[PDB]
Amino acid sequence: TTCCPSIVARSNFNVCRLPGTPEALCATYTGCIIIPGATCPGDYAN
Repeated sequence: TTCCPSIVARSNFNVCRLPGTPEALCATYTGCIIIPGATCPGDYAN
């Protein structure tokens, strides 16, 4: 599951993913994170 720290970060995440870039690369490039669970925390609420 991915979790993002803000709106901007999620929007940029989603653009990063359009060409098929691995989630892990899009995470370091945006500040979003990948977790094994399904419940994103309150500081990664977007």
